[PDB]
Amino acid sequence: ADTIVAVELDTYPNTDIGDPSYPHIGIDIKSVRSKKTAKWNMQNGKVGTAHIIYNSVGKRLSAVVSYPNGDSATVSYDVDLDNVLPEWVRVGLSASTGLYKETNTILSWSFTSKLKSNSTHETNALHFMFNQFSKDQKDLILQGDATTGTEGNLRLTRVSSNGSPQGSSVGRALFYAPVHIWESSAVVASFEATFTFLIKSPDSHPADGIAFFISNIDSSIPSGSTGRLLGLFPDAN
Amino acid sequence: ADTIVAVELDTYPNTDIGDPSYPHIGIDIKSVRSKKTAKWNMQNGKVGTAHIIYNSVGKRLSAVVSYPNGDSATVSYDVDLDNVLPEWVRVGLSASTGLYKETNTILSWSFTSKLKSNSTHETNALHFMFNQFSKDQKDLILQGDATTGTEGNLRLTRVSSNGSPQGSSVGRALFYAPVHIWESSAVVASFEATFTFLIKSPDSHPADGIAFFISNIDSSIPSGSTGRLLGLFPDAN
Amino acid sequence: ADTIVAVELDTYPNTDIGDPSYPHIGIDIKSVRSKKTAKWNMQNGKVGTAHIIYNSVGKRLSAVVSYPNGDSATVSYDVDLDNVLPEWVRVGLSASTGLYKETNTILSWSFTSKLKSNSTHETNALHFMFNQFSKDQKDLILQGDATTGTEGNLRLTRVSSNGSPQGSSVGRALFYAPVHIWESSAVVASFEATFTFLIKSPDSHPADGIAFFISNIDSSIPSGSTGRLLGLFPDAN
Amino acid sequence: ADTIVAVELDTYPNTDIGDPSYPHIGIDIKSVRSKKTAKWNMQNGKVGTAHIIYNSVGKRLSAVVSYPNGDSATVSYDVDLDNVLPEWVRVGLSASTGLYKETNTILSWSFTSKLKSNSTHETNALHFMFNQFSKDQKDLILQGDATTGTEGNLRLTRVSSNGSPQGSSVGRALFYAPVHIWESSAVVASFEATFTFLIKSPDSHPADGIAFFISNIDSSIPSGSTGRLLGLFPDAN
Ligand SMILES: [Ca+2]
Ligand SMILES: [Ca+2]
Ligand SMILES: [Ca+2]
Ligand SMILES: [Ca+2]
Ligand SMILES: [Cl-]
Ligand SMILES: [Cl-]
Ligand SMILES: [Cl-]
Ligand SMILES: [Cl-]
Ligand SMILES: [Cl-]
Ligand SMILES: [Cl-]
Ligand SMILES: [Cl-]
Ligand SMILES: [Cl-]
Ligand SMILES: [Mn+2]
Ligand SMILES: [Mn+2]
Ligand SMILES: [Mn+2]
Ligand SMILES: [Mn+2]
Repeated sequence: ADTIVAVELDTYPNTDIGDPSYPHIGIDIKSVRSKKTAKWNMQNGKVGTAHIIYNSVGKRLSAVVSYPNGDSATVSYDVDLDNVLPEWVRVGLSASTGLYKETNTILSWSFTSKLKSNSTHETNALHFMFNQFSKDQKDLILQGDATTGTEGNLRLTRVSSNGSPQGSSVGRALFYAPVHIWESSAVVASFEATFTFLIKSPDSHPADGIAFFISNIDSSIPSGSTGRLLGLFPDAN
Repeated sequence: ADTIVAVELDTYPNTDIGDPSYPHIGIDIKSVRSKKTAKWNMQNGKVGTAHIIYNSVGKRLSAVVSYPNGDSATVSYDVDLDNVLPEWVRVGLSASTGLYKETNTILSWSFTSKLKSNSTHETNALHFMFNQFSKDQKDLILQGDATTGTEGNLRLTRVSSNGSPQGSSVGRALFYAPVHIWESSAVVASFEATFTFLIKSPDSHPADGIAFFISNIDSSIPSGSTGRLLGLFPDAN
Repeated sequence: ADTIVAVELDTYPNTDIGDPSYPHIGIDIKSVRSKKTAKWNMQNGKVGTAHIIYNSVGKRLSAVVSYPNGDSATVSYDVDLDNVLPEWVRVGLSASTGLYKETNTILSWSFTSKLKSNSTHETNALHFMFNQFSKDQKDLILQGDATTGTEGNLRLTRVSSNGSPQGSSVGRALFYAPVHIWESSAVVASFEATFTFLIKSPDSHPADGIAFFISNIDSSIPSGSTGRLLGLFPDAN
Repeated sequence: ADTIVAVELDTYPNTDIGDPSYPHIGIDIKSVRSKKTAKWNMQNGKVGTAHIIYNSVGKRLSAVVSYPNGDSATVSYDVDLDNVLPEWVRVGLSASTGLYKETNTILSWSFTSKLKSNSTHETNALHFMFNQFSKDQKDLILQGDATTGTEGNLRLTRVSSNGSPQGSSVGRALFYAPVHIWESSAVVASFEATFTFLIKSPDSHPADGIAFFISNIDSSIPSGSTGRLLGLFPDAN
């Protein structure tokens, strides 16, 4: 039903729905079966940064994930998003835990979108930055198990009062205002997103991952989308 | 009911509710009776620019209105907005026509708000810019007679198919996302707004003006607020 | 001697040094013989906009040139600039006239460069914007025939007191501060440049073009670089 | 000789040249004898943040200094800088140690200046941000004892190989490009600066302080300006 473009930080290989056989970062165009992936060493308990970049000129969606020691994974995919997404969208973050589990903690999130016309100067633009999340975060739409705490963090999936990640959890956070991410007459339609995160588990394996996504304005968690579907897709096709 | 902080571009003197006896720009703190005003030469049919600036350090709300020939009016008012506004707000533009009339055309509007904590780097932030308005402007909430056209403009009050401003009109446009404009622990809470406008009339006098405003999230046009109340206040007190 | 990376707006085909046989936009990596070109309809006497975009993740230098009626040309080239440029650079604009001539007028120019480390937040950054040039432009280094006028424009090549472009002219403008455009540990090193321009001629054909370029800090106009070498290269190899 | 506007973080009271009898933050208009001060609790060994704000509309130079525990000092001064400074300037940071000493370590520094004309959109602008300083910092001019290290910091005054601050030291760092901080036709000329710092001493008292300053482009350390003159002024008048 929904239309999804996503960058996934996938901690758990589900090798029978196309995942490679290692943790990986991927670009998802209307399917959980990534159009392109790269091997990712998730560092348990450390704070990672993800950077996502697209412009309508180069037409290349790119995504790098790094940790402070310097190890990083990158994935790029050539795609014209004018042909995938509706003109108006909501942008958001998603995360899942299923049979295996992890914290899906967001410490900060920023986004910029710009439409530059022909036309001579300038420009429609939207920019937000969160370095601290609050308990009543009025410019965020929280779906499912997602919560904003008193500790300044966004917590996408269930965590218990002792700091333990729960299994079978799904949560999303979407920015409140719709975003105008393309316009047929824009000479440049570009966007960038950045988020920092803390994934930790005392579990045999961490699962399932975190994703930045762009969707139709009325997007909601699809029925049965915990575990490997990352709160983004109603099936694995 | 609503809480209003506003900068008004007041084209029409209503001298029995406190207006000075000339067109004027003013700072409105919870009353249409400006806390401070300056004389303003509105230039019929020309494109003006208004710039509005506040920070929580200097605690001074300032506002300059200029035209291309260089003539400008400025007004400043010392005020601590932490003590006036709720923490979460919506920001918007308002305009009125009553017995006399004018176009209240907005050609562009931009806003930035930032919260900088102690704490060491950075920062919550919100920035939007509109240089072109569209027919279905999904990130704006249009109240009353306000319309976005096919001509890339925001039209706050009624205009007829021949380009004639109608009397007794009220319209507002508010940005879709709530804004976090103060937080007790922010070392700096600042905001800036800019808009461009075209006020024109073949009328004996233009009325009633345009305002940039900040309000509670659930703000709506008060009953009977056309003419001199500028779509902001339910009375003249 | 110098190291050059450039986007050229080439108005004049020199078909024996590799130009295609039409006006074209191109990406120049250490040679006037573009690595990649696209056909460009230069609109005599109209104000064009050029947008140039690169990031170290997608590793794709892209460049679109448009006019208000909407016609635009785009060119993209995959290149890792970490392997071409020195770490510290100056950025600038260049233009030429030779046997044929044109105005090479710049009406505005903006640039942003960012280095984002691993590392967790943020960032080294440089941003400038010129919408008005002044007679004594202290943050620009003017080379050759380039002048800043009283009319708010940057004029790269010779124009006479009657507004006529002179032949055999070369001029460049470089931003005063060196720019740190890559750093081996930056997870993201990106840059964007935008300029607007007015190319006009009553000449049998316009020549020779305008270029945005990045060079070593001590870059200067190479000996004999008028006409087809665009003030960038000491030869045509 | 030089023209100085400064915000000083003054750790050491020199009560016979006008200092109050406590550590203080102050606004300096062409004199070390501050036009306005506020009491400042310098927290030995902690990372402080200073924020400096001015606009040509409100005409109020403001400055807050904070630490992570939340304690902050603020000082504001009404002044029209169009009447104090030359149009073109350099911006910088200064620090001193004399008979008593301290580290004057800068961990980050950012600056934005904007000129908005009448005129309708936009704008000349300059923005830099340093979160990491490098050993060969080509966009900074280092004066006196100031050094940039391998540890990513700017070190304004002498420190010895064991990490001990030396007495009688003076150092400054100025951004490489001149800045156009006012223009008589700008409807808005505004600026903001932010820096973070680490002042530490095992000394009977810390001295002498750190300052952000704006000066003529050709500004240099005045003869005999260590200790209480903070590297800014040739005398105490
Ligand atoms: Ca998976
Ligand atoms: Ca009135
Ligand atoms: Ca050529
Ligand atoms: Ca002192
Ligand atoms: Cl599975
Ligand atoms: Cl399925
Ligand atoms: Cl009345
Ligand atoms: Cl009333
Ligand atoms: Cl030739
Ligand atoms: Cl040659
Ligand atoms: Cl003394
Ligand atoms: Cl003295
Ligand atoms: Mn996957
Ligand atoms: Mn009034
Ligand atoms: Mn060519
Ligand atoms: Mn002092």
